[PDB]
Amino acid sequence: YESTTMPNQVGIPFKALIERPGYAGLPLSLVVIKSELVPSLVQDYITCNYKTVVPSPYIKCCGGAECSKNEADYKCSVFTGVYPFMWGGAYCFCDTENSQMSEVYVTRGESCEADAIAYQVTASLKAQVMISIGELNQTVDVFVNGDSPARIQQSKFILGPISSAWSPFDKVIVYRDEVYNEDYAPYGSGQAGRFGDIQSRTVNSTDVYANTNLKLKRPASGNVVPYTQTPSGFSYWKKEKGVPLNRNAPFGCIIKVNPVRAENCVYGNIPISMDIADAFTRIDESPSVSLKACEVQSCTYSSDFGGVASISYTSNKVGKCAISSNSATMKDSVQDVQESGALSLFFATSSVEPNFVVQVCNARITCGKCEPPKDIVPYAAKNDAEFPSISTTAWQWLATTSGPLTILVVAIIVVVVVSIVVCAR
Amino acid sequence: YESTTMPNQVGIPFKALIERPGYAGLPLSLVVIKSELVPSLVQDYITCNYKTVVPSPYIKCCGGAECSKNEADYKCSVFTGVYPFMWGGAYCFCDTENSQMSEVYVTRGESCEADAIAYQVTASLKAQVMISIGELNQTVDVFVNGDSPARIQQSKFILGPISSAWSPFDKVIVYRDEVYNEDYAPYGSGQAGRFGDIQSRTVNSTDVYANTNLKLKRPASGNVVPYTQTPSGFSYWKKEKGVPLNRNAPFGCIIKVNPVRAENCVYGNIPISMDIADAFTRIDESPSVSLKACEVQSCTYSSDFGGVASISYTSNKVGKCAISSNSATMKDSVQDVQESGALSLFFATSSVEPNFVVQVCNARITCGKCEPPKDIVPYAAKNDAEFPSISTTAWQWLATTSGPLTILVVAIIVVVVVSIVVCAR
Repeated sequence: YESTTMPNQVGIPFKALIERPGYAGLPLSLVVIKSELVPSLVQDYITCNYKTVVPSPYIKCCGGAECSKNEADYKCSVFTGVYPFMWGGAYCFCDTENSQMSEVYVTRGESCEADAIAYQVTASLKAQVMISIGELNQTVDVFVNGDSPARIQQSKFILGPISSAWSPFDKVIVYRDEVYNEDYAPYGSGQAGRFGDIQSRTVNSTDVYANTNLKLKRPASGNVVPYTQTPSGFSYWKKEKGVPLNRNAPFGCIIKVNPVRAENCVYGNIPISMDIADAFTRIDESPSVSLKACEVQSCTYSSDFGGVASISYTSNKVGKCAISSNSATMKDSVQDVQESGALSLFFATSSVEPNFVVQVCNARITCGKCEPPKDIVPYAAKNDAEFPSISTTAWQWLATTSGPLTILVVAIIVVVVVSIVVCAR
Repeated sequence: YESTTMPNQVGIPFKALIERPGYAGLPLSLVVIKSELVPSLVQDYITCNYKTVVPSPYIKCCGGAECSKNEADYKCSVFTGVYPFMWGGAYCFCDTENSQMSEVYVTRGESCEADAIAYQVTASLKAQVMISIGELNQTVDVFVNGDSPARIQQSKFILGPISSAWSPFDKVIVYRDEVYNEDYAPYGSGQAGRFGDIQSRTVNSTDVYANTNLKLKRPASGNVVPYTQTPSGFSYWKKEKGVPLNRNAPFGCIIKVNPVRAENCVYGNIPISMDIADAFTRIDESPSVSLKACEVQSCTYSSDFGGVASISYTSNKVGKCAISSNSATMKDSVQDVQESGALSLFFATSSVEPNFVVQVCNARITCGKCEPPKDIVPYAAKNDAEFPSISTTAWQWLATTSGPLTILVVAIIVVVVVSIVVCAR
């Protein structure tokens, strides 16, 4: 009826036949190009550079009062008795009792584009599985959250859920220069010593709670105002950034800035179930097969590339099987099996599972034969290897263990016979 | 300097005046008007009921054919046997091969009032504390998550981070009829049930992911569409409705649908900090006061009734004190304290706690001394008493302890003296 389990390993082709036993000529081959973690996020806050503007002095003649102008953030000091010799910038009768209301306020800049936006993510899961029925070749982007029915030629497929070990998208900070992996503490901006120095709740909000330092002083000379002014808090963090969000998470996950998602993430197993029409008329042709052989060539060390085996056989009929299965990996899944069919074929599981039981229909054999030698005489035997595998020499060396055990049976007997005499009376 | 943990109880007057060493006036009285859970949600989908569309069946003479437009949600049935002879609407050359192509599809109309939005929430808790510096009476919306400094009326406040935070919200579907607590798994449509089967994310496009059922079957008569439809899981459930999240909520929380907040949620403790700096004259140059005593009027069983108590003391000098304590039931906190004797005042004892700690300036005591007997014992009092308190009944029970102690001292004697005889030799 249904139901196989492929692991989530990308670019390796898996073959499923299932509806009921027997062979089909068109079977389902499916490959995963990539898993894709895509955000579903809450914007915690936005922070950005701000334009703090310090107006030059406004004077109020012969005794002022404090600021009762307001804005998004304001600081205000009232100096009294100012302009003691003046410069003719008094603009008053008074000079002995004038007041200067000095003022400063914050305004929010135009650098609030994404420089920087704090997100709490939990990711939603998206696949790019490539489906090949052997007559329509398409890949389709589709969500894997629970049950997901998809129909191609009115044969049912259900893409099941992927078991994610972890996702790279957490508390992260995004500048527009580059996604960056960096945690924050909530409501941590508007303060010094912690990330940010300005908090704005949404991008449209024209008012901000900002923290900046300014030192205003009174004039005391024939020139006109002393003040020292330090750069903005946000401007200090602009330089710092974070550390890149492009190499975080172990087990794949390449996070690329512009799609805002993480490609080629290998995690867990994907159950898949399908009801697919492969009857047709059964048999769908099953050639009986003879003279089954395994040639292994092209043996050169490495394992980050695929297997290269050649399988020789001879057949007594032409027909189509769906081979191979999962006990090995074929290039072709819709495959014409003919008389005298020697086939060099490509594999891709021969390093997760170096053993492979290659079938051509019903008939089958076991390979490989190429594995690192070390004895130093060549020795290669699968599926268990003694480290120098199963060989004469290994057996011979192992024979040590046997020695105490054999003598042990004799030892008991000699002890016993003497005891029988004592007991007898 | 600062810093207490108050419980969040609506309407309780909490008195903090912990400030630097030296007498520090102008106390903080703070009442909590409401806590306001301000949501921090991600929208999972938008769902509303739908407008089903038939574009009129298009009929084909001399052999039929199937549909060859398709839509996200579509149905196609080819009726056969339709019009067995030209019946008066056959519209056809052939009557042995008269077939009708029928098609139907659902679109979205957005046909709803505000029913319904599906959100994953965890809400953040924000307070609406009402704060009185004994100089002004004012309220402000301020976060109690994270450190949040603010200076209001020339006195510093920090509403600190939360001791613990909670919302009864989860996966919720907020109808305009009443918020209802419902579980669901998004992107899981496939079937005619499931809450929120219609999922729509583009509000600029008619696409919806849904699963629906439509029954269209070949009629044999010249009367032609059977048209019976068991609808979507959202629509099917819309008559049935969910159950309120508004009928139940541990620890306050009155949950309002349209603004999306939960008011007066007494969950957790709110840590508070103030540095008050307003002076006045510090020290406050207080009247010193002696003989503090408590009269307690009106005492029976547990009630929510207000306190009528009087304190007798003697005072010397006139000045302004900051009262009280850390826990008290007086409504005063700005009080001009003058020469006095018995001074009757109103309290909220048995409406904050049965214990009440009264201060007048530097001197304080803890009162009262009521607790009615219920065994029934003759005298019942608090607050370190055994609970029946020291009574005859208490004295007959204490006498337990007496029994072993007499016999043990007399037992030691008998044993130890007999041993001394034997030992002498």
